[PDB]
Amino acid sequence: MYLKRVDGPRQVTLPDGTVLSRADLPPLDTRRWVASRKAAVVKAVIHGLITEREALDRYSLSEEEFALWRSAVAAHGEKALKVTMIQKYRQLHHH
Repeated sequence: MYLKRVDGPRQVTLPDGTVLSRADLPPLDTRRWVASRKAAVVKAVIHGLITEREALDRYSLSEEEFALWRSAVAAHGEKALKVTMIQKYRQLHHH
């Protein structure tokens, strides 16, 4: 493939204990982006379900937008840097 290669598993696992498949991704027509829908998208990229540029592509988003998403979901727990929270900031780039 060239440019468009969305590699990774068909379904990834969440730290929540939930399963995030490539079918679990929120609708493309949706614009009322609630927290959980934003979470689903960002977790997908983080877990390697899809790629960041694929999310921005299909949902019609900007990178600064996705920056908000990952900051509001994955790295919003900056109350205390849990031992596992460092891993967040290791894979999450630019919070």
